[PDB]
Amino acid sequence: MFTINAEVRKEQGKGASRRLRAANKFPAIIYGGKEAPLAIELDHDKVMNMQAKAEFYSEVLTIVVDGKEIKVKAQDVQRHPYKPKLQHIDFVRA
Amino acid sequence: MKVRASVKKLCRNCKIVKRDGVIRVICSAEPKHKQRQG
Amino acid sequence: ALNLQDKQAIVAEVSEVAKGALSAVVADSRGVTVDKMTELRKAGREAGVYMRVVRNTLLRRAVEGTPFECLKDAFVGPTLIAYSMEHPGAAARLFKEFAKANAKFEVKAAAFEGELIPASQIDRLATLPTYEEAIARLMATMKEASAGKLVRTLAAVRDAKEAA
Amino acid sequence: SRVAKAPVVVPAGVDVKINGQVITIKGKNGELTRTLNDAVEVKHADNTLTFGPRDGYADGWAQAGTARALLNSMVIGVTEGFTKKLQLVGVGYRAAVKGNVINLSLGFSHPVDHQLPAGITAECPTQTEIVLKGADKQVIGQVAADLRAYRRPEPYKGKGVRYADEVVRTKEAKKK
Amino acid sequence: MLQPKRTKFRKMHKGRNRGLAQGTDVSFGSFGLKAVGRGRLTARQIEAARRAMTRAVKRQGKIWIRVFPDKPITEKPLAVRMGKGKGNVEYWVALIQPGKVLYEMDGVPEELAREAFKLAAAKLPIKTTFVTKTVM
Amino acid sequence: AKKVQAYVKLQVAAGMANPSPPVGPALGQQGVNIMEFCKAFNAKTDSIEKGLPIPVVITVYADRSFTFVTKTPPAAVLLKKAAGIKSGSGKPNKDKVGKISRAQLQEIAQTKAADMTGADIEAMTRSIEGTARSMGLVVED
RNA sequence: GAUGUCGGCUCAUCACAUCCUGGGGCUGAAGUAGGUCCCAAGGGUAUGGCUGUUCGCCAUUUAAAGUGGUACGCGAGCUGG
RNA sequence: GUGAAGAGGGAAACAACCCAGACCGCCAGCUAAGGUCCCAAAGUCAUGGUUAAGUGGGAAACGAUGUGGGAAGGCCCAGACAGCCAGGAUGUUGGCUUAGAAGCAGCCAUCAUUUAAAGAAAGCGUAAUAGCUCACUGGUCGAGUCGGCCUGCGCGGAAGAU
Repeated sequence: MFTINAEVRKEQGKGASRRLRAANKFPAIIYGGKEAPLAIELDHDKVMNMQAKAEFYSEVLTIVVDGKEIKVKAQDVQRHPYKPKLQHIDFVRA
Repeated sequence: MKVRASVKKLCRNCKIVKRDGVIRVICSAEPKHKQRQG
Repeated sequence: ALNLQDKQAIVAEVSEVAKGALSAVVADSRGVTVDKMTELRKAGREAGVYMRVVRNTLLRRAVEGTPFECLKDAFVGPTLIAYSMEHPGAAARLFKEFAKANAKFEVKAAAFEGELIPASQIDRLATLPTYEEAIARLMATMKEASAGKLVRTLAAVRDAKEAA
Repeated sequence: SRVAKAPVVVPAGVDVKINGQVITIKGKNGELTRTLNDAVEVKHADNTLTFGPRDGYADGWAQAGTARALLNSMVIGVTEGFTKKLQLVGVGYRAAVKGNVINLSLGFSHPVDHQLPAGITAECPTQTEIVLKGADKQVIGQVAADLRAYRRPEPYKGKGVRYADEVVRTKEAKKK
Repeated sequence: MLQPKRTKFRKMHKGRNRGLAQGTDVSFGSFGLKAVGRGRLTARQIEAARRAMTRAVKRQGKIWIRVFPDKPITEKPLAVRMGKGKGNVEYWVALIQPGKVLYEMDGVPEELAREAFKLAAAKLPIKTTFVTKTVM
Repeated sequence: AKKVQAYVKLQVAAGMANPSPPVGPALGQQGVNIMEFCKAFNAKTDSIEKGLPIPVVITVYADRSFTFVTKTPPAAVLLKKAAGIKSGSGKPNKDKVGKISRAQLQEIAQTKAADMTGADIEAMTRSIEGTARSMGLVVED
């Protein structure tokens, strides 16, 4: 029953997505439910050492972006190919 | 001592301390497993 | 406040169980010797006397968030505390069975239902009458301050003879 | 360092003085004693000096427990000193005092003239056991340290001058 | 070595691949041992690592293996000509790819499995890292 | 290090408290003298039986002088006697030589109430159970 | 347009990961003797035989019988089996 | 692509590298890769982070109480954690074995008990019976400490013919 934050982001391109990974930020998305795929950025280290808890996935998520919280549950993970930091997470609205 | 590196813990007062750049396990009643390096 | 079962569980239970006791005896630890207290909970359960060994670190805050027995002299340093809610003379008699194995003169001061009692005056209990007459000899302020303190001076010949 | 942040355990009747990274212990009893501790941060207070973190040759508090320890060390030095009961195990080796000089050997019939600096003296009840006298915690062991540095004790059965930490530690041979 | 029961392959190439095999995540457990660089493992090592980790744990759940050999690799004799022809088959290889996860557990208590995998990493030719899933 | 502990335990038959071999080394190390320990041991009522090991535990202070507490018979002697046996099972929990009844253990426990510290009459039974089990007695009424 | 080989000898020399004494740790080293063992290039570091042979086999020396290199050291050095 | 069929600049340099594509002349200037204490043109750069090892500026596995930073976390002034001191207990010198074999000589019971206390014991030990440290308890003790993880740096691994 974990608490994270995010900032608003929209990217399609090679130059933009790399300029997150260069600097230790990465993207994720909250699909279905009442609303469209919402693209967000997260931090590398907020999920690695700010947390080493099974609750992120086993329990509901408070996710703050522009004062919004909708309740969310986790979906499949994409991981970096050269470090144990997070390359991308997918999410479904709950 | 033995010439081995990678220091191990073998008793309660393994303090493990680096003297002039080689790490020795400490012994005070049991130097039967004291090392030189790590 | 709380983080443990062995230390923090014992700040809210040291001077409240003994503000709760009819007699208590507040003595010096690491000078009565810890062993001797274990081979004397032999006789101690066959009297109804409870004994805890307790640090000045649990006593230094028994005064705030929690009430205390109006004593602070025997709270400083290492501390044993022996105490009963049944037959008040027994907490102190138990404190004389100590000299066989180490030494009985280890009392600093005492508390009785809340009133400070000095160590010269509390051996009147450790004689061990019937409980009732032990209560008659000493109380907290409800009677001992009122009528007992004149007995104390006219009977300076012995401690057993001083009464409440 | 938890111990950089101590009561320093020096009374006010020992007026200890600051001199940059050079610290000098002064007051009643003993002799004039000192300590050298570099790469530290020093507040003076008055005589219970407060030690904190620095990077220069320290890693961050590396010396700050040290300085605190060493100032009290010097203070215990002037008020009474430290231990001094020095001893040897084996025969022929000597530890026997004759005046200014303490006579010892590797096994042999001639000594190696181990001699004391000023402000420390010694004498001996028996030719194995030594009682050392003076007014600093550094010096009584410092003369003790050079005294064991000509014949060392021997790992199984001691054969030489034994003080503080020593070479004879003993070890088992059977069980199983 | 490690080996399967039947085969369809017999004299495969050295096996250089452009980049990745997409298994970088934790998916078989909730934690694992991450590759964090590319190389060879000679089938013998896989056996050793699984063998090693069970001697530490004594099986207190289930073990997941995410490595298998696939290509046979030839060698020639150390004395004569190399380059001209293709010698006998010498060893079978698992190709480990970068960031690819090697070994996983979940049924085993995590701090014991982590110790089991650190020990098992000393049998490895290059550096690895403990990975925790933290996600679905 | 301290080379001399407090409250050192000993359990010896009345006829073996003066010769050294039954005792081993330990009394000699704790600064106490075997003839003196034999007199101090002599002093209690139930410390007169030969061949029956009676527990006595002595505390020694810092100068090697010692003062002494004398105690009632052990459970090991009363369980061996009460089960009809004279010899244990060897290894217990595999081999058994008798049984001891629960009511016998609380009467035994009363003979032990000066060497036992347990709260209920049950506590005292509970400690001495495992004494019986070591000698191959099944604890059941 | 190749620097001329083996084995032995002449003549050596340099790398120390030291054959050895020297300072020092350990031992499942009681003491002693050993095994173990770091530090350290300064110095000393043997000879006949049969065979075109290294190695071989045999005898011996010294407290001792080293490690490694040199267009398979050195033929604008020797022999030339 | 470059050399081959290209000068110069930088690199201990070359026939191929990094920058670029030598018309020539110009005591002119800029920028590139590359540099900026002296060799040598420009920063002993300002601001923060970390190592005491000539690591830097030669490289791996790896290991540990070598060390720091960082957020999350157990303990967290109601008093810690490790350690040094002290108790190290009751049945239990249990059963077998034995001089004693008492957690620690061997093997089985590997538990229970008053509990603010002590594992039928983690480590040691005159070679073994002894004795000893040890948490927890109570001294010392009044502020940080350690496990996970991300991360900077250290360590030994890292010894050769001028």
